[PDB]
Amino acid sequence: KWCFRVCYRGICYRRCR
Repeated sequence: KWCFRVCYRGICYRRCR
């Protein structure tokens, strides 16, 4: 896929890339 708005541990990645 491409867009993946998810967080990891203590970082939230809103970017689609």
